[PDB]
Amino acid sequence: MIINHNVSAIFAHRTLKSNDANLSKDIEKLSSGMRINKAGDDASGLAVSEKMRTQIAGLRRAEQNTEDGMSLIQTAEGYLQETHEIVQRVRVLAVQAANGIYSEEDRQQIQVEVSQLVDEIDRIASQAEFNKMKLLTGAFARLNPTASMWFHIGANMHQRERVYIETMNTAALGLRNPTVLTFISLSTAGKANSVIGLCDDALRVISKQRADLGAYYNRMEHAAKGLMNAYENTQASESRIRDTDMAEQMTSFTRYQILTQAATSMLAQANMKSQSVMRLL
Amino acid sequence: LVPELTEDQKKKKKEIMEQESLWKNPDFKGYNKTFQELHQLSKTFANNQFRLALSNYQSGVNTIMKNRDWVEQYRKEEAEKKRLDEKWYWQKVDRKAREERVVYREKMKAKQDALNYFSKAINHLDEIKNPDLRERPEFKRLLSDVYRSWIMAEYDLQNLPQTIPILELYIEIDDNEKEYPAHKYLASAYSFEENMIKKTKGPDDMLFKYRYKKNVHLLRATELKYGKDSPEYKHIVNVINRDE
Repeated sequence: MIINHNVSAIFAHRTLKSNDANLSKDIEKLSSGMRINKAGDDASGLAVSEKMRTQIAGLRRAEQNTEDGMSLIQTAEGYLQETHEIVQRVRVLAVQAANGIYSEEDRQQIQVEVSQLVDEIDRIASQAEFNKMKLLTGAFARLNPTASMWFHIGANMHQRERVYIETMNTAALGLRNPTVLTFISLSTAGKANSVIGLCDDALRVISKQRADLGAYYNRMEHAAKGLMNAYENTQASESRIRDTDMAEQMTSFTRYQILTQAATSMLAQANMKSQSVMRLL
Repeated sequence: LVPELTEDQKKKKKEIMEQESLWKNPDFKGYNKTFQELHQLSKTFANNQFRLALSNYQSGVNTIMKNRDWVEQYRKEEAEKKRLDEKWYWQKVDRKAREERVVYREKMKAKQDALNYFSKAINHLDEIKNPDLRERPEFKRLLSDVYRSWIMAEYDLQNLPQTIPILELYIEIDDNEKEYPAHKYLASAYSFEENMIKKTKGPDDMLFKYRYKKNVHLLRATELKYGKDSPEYKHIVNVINRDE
């Protein structure tokens, strides 16, 4: 027999090395819970998985943007609620003032409240705000804007929608001359009669603006629901590609563990083999 | 407003155009507005503002004239229409009252529109900041016409106190002080202010100043129309002496 080299020992060690490397790879899949931990495992799977991970993180952010957008729209419609009730109060005062049983003093007493209500309309228009941004002054109107309001409701570059909000002060409501800066007066029965029609037009403009904001709000609710649906589907897709099946992977770990033990036992047997011919000397 | 010769000046202007050609940039916007705002003293800006004010003034004058023509036509058409159910006198009185109401409402609407146009013209002429160009005869004529139209429309809308500053500005253009209707309007407006102070029990200094202004301008209007040492002037002196 040959004693200078042991070919059987070389084969057993070589098989042991392969089994040990495979055992390490099974540990990495079980310890982290991911099927792919290095680019060498599955390059296209890693590429698609990381793209879906960018999409998944985007879809939550886009959904959070959509909720924040609905907060802004809801905030704007809250302010217009007070404007609507003030014009309704002015409208009912105009009906009373137009009656002929009143004198000049009574109509001036009505105009006293009218001045306060007009000032409150202007104050609401000036001070309505979301995150230090004025909403009812006209900055986001369609005609001659100073700013544009875009809601980014997608996870990609150009997925954004525009929202317009129009001017909601006394001049924009027809209740004040926008060149002379004089406003409605109920101090005369004839002027009180003309205001009844003016209040109706102002109520129409407020009513149209609330319907616009209601439309924007309903649309963002539909998009928010779809964004939640898209996130669920994308995460299911990313999980199937990237996450390892623990039960299946534990079977692989046990197969390689037993293979390492069998090869180790054989290596020991191979090392004692050469000693047999030592009794011939 | 203004129509827009030395060899040195021509050379300077040529070098300025040559400099502007090198730095040609239609997308340039000056972050500092002062240098750009210097354009408000230029001739081109003055001409543009003058033309805008002229357009607004013609719009207002046209509005007034069309209202007058419409009122004449409405009266004629209402007079020439057959009334087969009208047999009592009180029905005719009621019809005349209805026609008067329609005419009055139309007149007030047209006056309000024309006043809007005149106010826009006033604002347009206000932003001409060149004292030299504000001295041109054409500027004075347009300014006097716009001020006069605004004053008459504002008086017709029963906004008497608002006319006082405009009338005071008016009587300082050229020799507009020599026109007696301006002083008549001023006397009426100051009388309104004095009556307002009286009815509200306001400060006595305000009442005295308004009464003095009204008397001065009434006397000036009387002197300008009927002449000094006239029966009208003597009667007006008697009234002023009794009032003060």
